[PDB]
Amino acid sequence: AFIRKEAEEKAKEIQLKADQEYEIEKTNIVRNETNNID
Amino acid sequence: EKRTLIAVIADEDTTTGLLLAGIGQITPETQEKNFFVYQEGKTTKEEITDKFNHFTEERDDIAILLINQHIAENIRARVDSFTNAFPAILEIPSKDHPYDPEKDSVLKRVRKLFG
Amino acid sequence: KEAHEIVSKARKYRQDKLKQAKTDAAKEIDSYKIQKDKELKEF
Amino acid sequence: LTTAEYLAYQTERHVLTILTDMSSYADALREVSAAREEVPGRRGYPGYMYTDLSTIYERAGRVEGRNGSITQIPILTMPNDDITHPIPDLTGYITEGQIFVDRQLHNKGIYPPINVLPSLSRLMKSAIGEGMTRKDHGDVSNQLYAKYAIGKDAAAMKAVVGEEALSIEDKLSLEFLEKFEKTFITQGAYEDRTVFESLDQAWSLLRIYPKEMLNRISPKILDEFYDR
Amino acid sequence: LTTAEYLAYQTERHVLTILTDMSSYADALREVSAAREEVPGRRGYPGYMYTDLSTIYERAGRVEGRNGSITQIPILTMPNDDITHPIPDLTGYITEGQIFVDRQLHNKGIYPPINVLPSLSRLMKSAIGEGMTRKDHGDVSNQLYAKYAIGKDAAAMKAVVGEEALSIEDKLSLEFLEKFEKTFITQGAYEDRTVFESLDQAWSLLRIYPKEMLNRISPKILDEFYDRA
Amino acid sequence: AFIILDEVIKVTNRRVNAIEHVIIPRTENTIAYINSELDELDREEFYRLKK
Amino acid sequence: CGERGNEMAEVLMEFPELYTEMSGTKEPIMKRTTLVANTSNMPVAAREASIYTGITLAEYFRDQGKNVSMIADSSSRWAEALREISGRLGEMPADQGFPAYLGAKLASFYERAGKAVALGSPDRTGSVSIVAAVSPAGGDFSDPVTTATLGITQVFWGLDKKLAQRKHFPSINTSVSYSKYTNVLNKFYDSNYPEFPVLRDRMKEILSNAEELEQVVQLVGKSALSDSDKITLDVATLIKEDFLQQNGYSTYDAFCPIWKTFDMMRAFISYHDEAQKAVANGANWSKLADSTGDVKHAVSSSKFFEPSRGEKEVHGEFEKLLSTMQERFAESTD
Amino acid sequence: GNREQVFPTRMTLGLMKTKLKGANQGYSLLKRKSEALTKRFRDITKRIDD
Repeated sequence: AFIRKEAEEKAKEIQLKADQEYEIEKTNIVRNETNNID
Repeated sequence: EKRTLIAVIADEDTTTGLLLAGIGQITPETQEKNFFVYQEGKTTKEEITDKFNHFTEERDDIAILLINQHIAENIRARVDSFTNAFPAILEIPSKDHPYDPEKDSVLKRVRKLFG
Repeated sequence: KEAHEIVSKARKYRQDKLKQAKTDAAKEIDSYKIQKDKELKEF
Repeated sequence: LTTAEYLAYQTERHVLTILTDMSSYADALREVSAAREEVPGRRGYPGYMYTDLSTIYERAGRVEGRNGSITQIPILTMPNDDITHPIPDLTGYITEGQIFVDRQLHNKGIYPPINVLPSLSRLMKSAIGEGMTRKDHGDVSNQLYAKYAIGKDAAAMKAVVGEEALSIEDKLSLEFLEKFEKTFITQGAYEDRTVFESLDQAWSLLRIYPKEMLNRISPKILDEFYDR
Repeated sequence: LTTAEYLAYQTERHVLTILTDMSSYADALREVSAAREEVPGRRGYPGYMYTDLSTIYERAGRVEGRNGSITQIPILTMPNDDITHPIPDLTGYITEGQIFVDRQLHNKGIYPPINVLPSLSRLMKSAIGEGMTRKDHGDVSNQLYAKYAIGKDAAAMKAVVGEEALSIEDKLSLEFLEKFEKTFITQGAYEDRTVFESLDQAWSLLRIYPKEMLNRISPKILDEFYDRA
Repeated sequence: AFIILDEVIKVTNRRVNAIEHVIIPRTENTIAYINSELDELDREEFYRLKK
Repeated sequence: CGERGNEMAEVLMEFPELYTEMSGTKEPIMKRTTLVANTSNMPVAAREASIYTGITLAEYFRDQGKNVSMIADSSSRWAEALREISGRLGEMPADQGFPAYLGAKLASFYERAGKAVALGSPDRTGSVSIVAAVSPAGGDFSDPVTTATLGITQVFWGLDKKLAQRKHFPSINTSVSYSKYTNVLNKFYDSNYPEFPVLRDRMKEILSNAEELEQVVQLVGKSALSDSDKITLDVATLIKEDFLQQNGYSTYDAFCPIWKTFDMMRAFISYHDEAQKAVANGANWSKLADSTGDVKHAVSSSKFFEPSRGEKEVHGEFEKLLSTMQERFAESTD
Repeated sequence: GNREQVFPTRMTLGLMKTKLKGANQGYSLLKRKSEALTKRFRDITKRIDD
């Protein structure tokens, strides 16, 4: 015991959060910059 | 009334008996029973802190905490870090362990200022 | 020996790359808008 | 004001005539007076500056048989923002109100930075009401003044004492003060609000309070507009 | 001063000029102004007191091709300890700095009761440095000023919220304040300290803080002199 | 009774210190400044009248 | 104008040793400066002359298609000279003994600044920028000279003595100081530094929030403050210490080119945004600050970058700073 | 020292004098409140130990 690599779970969670970031990172930034251009 | 419940963190010798004869152990619409068995060497210390948070912060009806020294010594940091008023945490002796008036948080604070 | 966790922590590296790849992607998506809004002005 | 007057009465033209930097004219009047070694008034200004500023300010108004008017908006910069300075003081005693542009509101990001508390319109009482603006215009205005004067004193008690020791009405007045200045008094340039939109927005801000503390609105008006 | 100008610029001497109680000179100037029936200035002193004082203070310095100098040290009593009084105010606009003797430090038993915050040397930025004093001097003085001001602010804060509520940085600044006032500022009436001895006392006070809290000392100076010991 | 009272006394002492060390000195300085400026204005008006 | 002879001595000593690149090659700045000195102990009546001399010279060079800046140090001394002449003339005193015509004189003098098209041919455009130091009596901005000048001028760089005594330089009072040219400059920024005004407004907002939070703290202490308020106060202190404070007598901060200023604003506002985002996502500000003190130190030390290293190099290291800050704030908050 | 940024007028002078009087008597009021609460706090700290 005490060798379980649940840091793999943390890496998977980080990747999932990095994807949901893309979501609000193309919807926030594009919206704000498009409003500025308009 | 807004807050009336009594909560007991003690071994079976206290929560089950003694005050339980007149205090009861169950809520009007809950099954939590505002108590923890705290089996000797069975209940986890992390679970003990979780139950302390449960009965001090997670639910509002609890008017007083009545906690045995057994949990309190191991839960020392958590209870010392708790500074609110409503739950009025109260340390009690249990089994053979006496009051030890140099350990519990409130009396520590009292000696800290002004004597 | 559990150093494999430190290497597996490359999710942070991927997150940084995803954020650079969203700055690049926003640069491309604002394009059509900028050319269109300047072409209305040209007209 | 002789060109404005000629259009106003001689050609019967409704005209709005503004004497920008009228406050600067006071400096020239003091320069001439000092050159003449006359007996000065406050701050060295001529003792006849009320009679010289009233021969300019009072060349506005309407007359019986002529279908023209002169509306005058002199612009006047108060030295050190002092309203007791001779120039703003004697203008206040001659003019029929003053729109007070405030530096605290301006620094606070608000435009127009008009502080309505020092401001006044002497001809508003008669210009507003039944059949000519609307029935709630005077009561709404007075209640807004009452609540703003109380929000500005709630905000001074919170600056020295904090929220925990100001009453519930004081908290309501703090809320009223934030929305008054940032949503009602704040207004973009080229944003033209109709006296009716502005009254509706005033009603939305006085609903912050309970019908019982809108004590400067009579029950008749409090009845028709408080519940819409 | 006419004597000094003779000794300094015509005889090549280096002259130190002490002008004790320029406030009494200002009082005499005000008396003459009052006899003249002149329009008095602020607090009654003449409107030309600035120019009149300039004609005194500006008689100092060095001139090209002459190996003498005049260093003035006027002594100026501030009425009611108020630095905004016309005498100190105008003197500070004419003169190249001021040494501020403070009553609060004097009461606390410190000597010399010099309060560095209201003090200035407008010619220090050029007189100090690599080839002139040591290369730490300007950074070490700026950091001392910043930490002394922070310590004053922390003492004022403690006056209200008590010592227990202060941050770690504020407590470090209080420690710095007491040690700075009672060691570096305090000196014997006959004690002379070299600027290299005083800049070694300054670094010991600045060592109360982590190197990363010395934000006004350049990183190259903080490498060479912070750990020095 | 102890917790609430300790909180209340801490707040009250902090506010007493704030009044006597921050608010009162500031108000006294403001009063002194206003008095000095009004004396200056009075001197100016008096001497202009004398002239 | 009516100022120390030593200030003119140091200009004459230093300007020959300072070089500019406006012409494309290193050349002493003294080659393109003129001095008009009327020391405080020189004849008082000449102070006015000096001012009128300076502006005229400036105007002359504006007639040649050059951009001239005329520095009047100090205009309060010219006002005092006028006051002394008026007193010798027995004229009726205006505010604080000054002549009643002082404000008109100041306004006329300041109207001589401006961007203009030269009179003759070939067509050429010049400008004269007047920068005037005002020396209010007692440090009080109620001075008549200050009151007239603030009425005339468009930029107000108001200095705080409490900052100067602390060696906080420049000691600009950010609460009172203003510029009315921020609107016309948008074009420039939109062509060169498009998000410059947004960052300027963000910095001003942070500073104002901190100023009010500090009024709260002075009486109530740094308790009952949200972690967002703690971040605001901490980052405003960071900005005041390492952005608004610039040591003009150092090899790195003697001059801060507009691009380094813009990158520093980006770094500081990025720090603020990352901290706010991290705390808003459940992070605890005290622990986060303890963990990212290194990022804080890097952001604060950003001022030590030598502008002589070039725009490209400094911008590259500022980008490295931003990326490292993002990575560390991601690491410290999971 | 530090002062409020207000314009000098006789009205403001009277306003500040009234504010100073109010500050002094409110300071005395809070002092008395603090002493009373401190006496009660002594009593509560004794009785809590008992």
